[PDB]
Amino acid sequence: PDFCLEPPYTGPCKARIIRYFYNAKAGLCQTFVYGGCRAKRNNFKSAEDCMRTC
Amino acid sequence: ITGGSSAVAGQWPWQVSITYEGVHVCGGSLVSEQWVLSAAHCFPSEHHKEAYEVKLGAHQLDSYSEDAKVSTLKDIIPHPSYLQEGSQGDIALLQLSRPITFSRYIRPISLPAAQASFPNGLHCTVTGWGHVAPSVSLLTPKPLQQLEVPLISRETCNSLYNIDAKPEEPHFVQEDMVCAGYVEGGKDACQGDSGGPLSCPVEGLWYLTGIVSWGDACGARNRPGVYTLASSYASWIQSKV
Repeated sequence: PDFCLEPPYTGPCKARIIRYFYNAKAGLCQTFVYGGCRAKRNNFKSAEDCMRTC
Repeated sequence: ITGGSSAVAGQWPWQVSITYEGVHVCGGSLVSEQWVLSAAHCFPSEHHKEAYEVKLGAHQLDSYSEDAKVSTLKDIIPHPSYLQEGSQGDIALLQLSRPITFSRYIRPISLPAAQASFPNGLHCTVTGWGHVAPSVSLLTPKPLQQLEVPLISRETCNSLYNIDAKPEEPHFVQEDMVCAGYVEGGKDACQGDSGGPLSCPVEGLWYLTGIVSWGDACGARNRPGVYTLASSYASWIQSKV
């Protein structure tokens, strides 16, 4: 896994783009709002892209 | 829009909503019968043009408005400077599939010429349907929100950003940008307001001074929002009128 431990990072830009991140405490793939730039690695376009990676 | 207030219906006729797969992601500003200014990052390459729609004359985002045209997009041109930056050139032109008809509720804003400067501390209005706070949604039926914010020079704005700056999270205000907001925060644009107009009145007349772009948080102290300068791109935008 790895970076799967970082919290979701919205980043500086102010768009409302919906993305998935792994909530490692929850054991769950969760939706967050991504801003459109400087995305970290715990940030997936899809729920399964997520569970798959972690 | 964090710390604002609800606009009256029809008070910002140039404001548009941008939906990808029917979800609002960005604001935009209408500039002619068929064109819209917004922000490059509201349009990642992974998305499909066919799945972008645009709502106009839209006051309450979650309400059937009588006169609120909707259009698909014929074209999307992010500024040439963008796909190789993520640091500058954060603007795009959206060509509507068909020119639309202006009404009391749908009307473009005027662009500032390339050699146009707005005094600092000038009070301007930003407008959006963004979060009303850090990851807190605007409440249905999502009335367009507005907010007066003073313009801040980019030199002063860089002073502010350096306060408690995290070495790993650099924020710099480039030449194509401008800041607007309050240093004690609480007032600022938030997620979902990108592409939105920063409208500045100059002599009873509204100019599109900036396009809502980025900011550290929203309502953060010493972190006023940064907007893409319209004037810095007048040359380019005029290249399609």
